[PDB]
Amino acid sequence: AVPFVEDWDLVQTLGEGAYGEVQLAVNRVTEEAVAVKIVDMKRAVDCPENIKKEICINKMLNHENVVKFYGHRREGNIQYLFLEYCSGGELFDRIEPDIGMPEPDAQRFFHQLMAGVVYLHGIGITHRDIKPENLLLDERDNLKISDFGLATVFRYNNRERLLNKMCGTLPYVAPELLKRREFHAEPVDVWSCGIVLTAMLAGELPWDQPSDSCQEYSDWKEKKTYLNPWKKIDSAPLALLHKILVENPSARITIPDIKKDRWYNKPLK
Ligand SMILES: Cc1cc2n[nH]c(=O)n2c2cc(-c3ccc[nH]3)ccc12
Repeated sequence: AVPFVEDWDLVQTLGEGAYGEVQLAVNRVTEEAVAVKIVDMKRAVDCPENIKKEICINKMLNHENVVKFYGHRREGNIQYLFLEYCSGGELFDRIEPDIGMPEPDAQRFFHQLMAGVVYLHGIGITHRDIKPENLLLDERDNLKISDFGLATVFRYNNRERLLNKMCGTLPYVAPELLKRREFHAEPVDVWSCGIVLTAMLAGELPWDQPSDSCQEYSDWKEKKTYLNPWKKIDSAPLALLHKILVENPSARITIPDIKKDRWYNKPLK
């Protein structure tokens, strides 16, 4: 940090990651911008192992819809991760509250989200916290999946394992996390992508959590798409959401079948 901070301006805070605060750093000579995630390992006894794992997963990644990882180093009890600066900001800030964004924009972002998730799943990694705060944008509005603090390996070579950790952000979590002791990784990420699509199209999360005790979730199970947020969503993308937000993960649409969906393939304005 010492010589680094002589040559690089830590201009401002960008946000909070799973494991630490992220700063914009700009080199005074070249004006290169990088995002620096600063992780205080004293915040938990397991933080050193947890951040080591985030680093390890980052080293596996190379895809146009995933935030680039440049490197890392430790200074005392602080770990520094050096990440792509995504100058388009968070997808969250393209969503007008209670309105969403135009359907063509939501469709394009959703295609890019699928590309990134397909990539991750192909290498056996699940993100586990997909939400608009963790979907950044570059200078050409290309989506970049961000923050692998909660990510884990669900397939070792061609051998899947079940997961059991209740992690993620509650309004985005799939119902099987509240019902099953162990579950498949991929349908959990598919579900959160559906909640992201809902938010992009209507500017509103549909429920606190996907429990039968949550009235808004019961309303969706009972096909009450005449209520918000659903009544704001056109029938074509709503038909896709009906296939994604399926309670039984075994019956839930898979990404290869999302690719065949009418709305997914629909030419928009
Ligand atoms: C939390 C976070 C992590 C991150 N890693 N790389 C990045 O650019 N960011 C971020 C960038 C922004 C941003 C706001 C405006 C332009 N950009 C915000 C948060 C992050």
